[PDB]
Amino acid sequence: HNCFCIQEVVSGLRQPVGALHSGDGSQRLFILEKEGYVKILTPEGEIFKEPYLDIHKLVQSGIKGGDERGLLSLAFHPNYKKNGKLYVSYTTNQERWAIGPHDHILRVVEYTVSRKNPHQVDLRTARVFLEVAELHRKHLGGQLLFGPDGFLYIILGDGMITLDDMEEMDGLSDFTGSVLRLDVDTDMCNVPYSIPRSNPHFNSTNQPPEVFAHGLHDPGRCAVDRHPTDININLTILCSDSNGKNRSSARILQIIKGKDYESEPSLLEFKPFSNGPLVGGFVYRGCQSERLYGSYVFGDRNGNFLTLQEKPLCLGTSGSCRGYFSGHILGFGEDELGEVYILSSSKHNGKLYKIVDPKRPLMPEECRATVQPAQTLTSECSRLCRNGYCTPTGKCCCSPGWEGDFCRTAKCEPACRHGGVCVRPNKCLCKKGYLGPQCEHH
Repeated sequence: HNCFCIQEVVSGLRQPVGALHSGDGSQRLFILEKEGYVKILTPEGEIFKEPYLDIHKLVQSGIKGGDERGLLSLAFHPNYKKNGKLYVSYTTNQERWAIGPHDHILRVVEYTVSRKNPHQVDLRTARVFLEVAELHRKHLGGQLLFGPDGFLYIILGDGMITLDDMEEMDGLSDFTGSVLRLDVDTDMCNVPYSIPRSNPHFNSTNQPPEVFAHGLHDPGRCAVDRHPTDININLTILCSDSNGKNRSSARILQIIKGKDYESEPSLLEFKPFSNGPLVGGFVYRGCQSERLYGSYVFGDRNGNFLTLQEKPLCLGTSGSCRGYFSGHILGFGEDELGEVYILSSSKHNGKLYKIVDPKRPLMPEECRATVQPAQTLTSECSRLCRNGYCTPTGKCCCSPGWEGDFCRTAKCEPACRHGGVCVRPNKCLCKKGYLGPQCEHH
């Protein structure tokens, strides 16, 4: 019969959680390691010695078992090629919040690539967007993505947070179990992000404006469809929810183009799975396989695959085109060419497997993309905007006590006198003979 093939691309990874591309012409594959590493895979086939991101000490990763505490997701800005903007979701043990009893906080942070190195990011550019208190080490979610509408979606799990401990607290979270929707493209320096005008709860200040839809418990890696087959819909995220009590179910969320949402869409739930919890899914929109195109592909820990109503995917080890892998499946991946990957470790050594349709060429003629080697940023907010941050749109925002177009001039709120010069915020250089923080005493 007609099966597919898993092909070993590279090995020796430290608990691979997922893989994605940057959407910038270069065909780099960014592999995320649970411990708080991001590693680059060149289209030639190397893993660059130096990691793209090493937020090592910041994250307390999961030791062994049913843990879920490492690095969670990564998303590149749709305009990354011009603004070098990352977004990362991870778990940190390092805060002094006066919340009381809690396990950790789930942080969502943006970053920027170093202007003097396209293959590594500078840790100074870190900007927290969100921090979410957590009580347990399961049902966390964390998956990040950008819709074809340009907004950032954060998919957050249950956290196993009961209604007890919800009220029994000077609150926390209330973003948990929801899909958030954020407009990152802001010109306003008052906030890290803007609320989409079409989000429900845009005004009504009694429900959170960031919450686009709720009802999620333990979501897997959710399948994200950017070309939904239903003309009416323009983005579809479909999640496998573990539900906890093995009552596994699929929840589907449909985003409609140019519609001002009255209230939240319903997380439409159905049960097409016969048994067992899945790691997650992906929608294949690649070039290498004609017949797979469009199929929502879901998989479990052991390596059993489905297609949406569930139709199994055999991986016939026929001839030399294998179908067996080592250990269990941990996450999934995507090419800049649309080709899909599976990641699995044994429990050092982590593997990366590409999916291949044996009925079609390995590297087919119409699938070729002429590679564009990655480049340093050239934007005006780059190499000019000093002292303060630099929005995804290019608007240079100033850290307190700086003003001007590029935060070049320094502010002095008590005002420097006697021919004094304001050099840094409230710092003040006086001409000989004058003393005091504003040169006020002679």
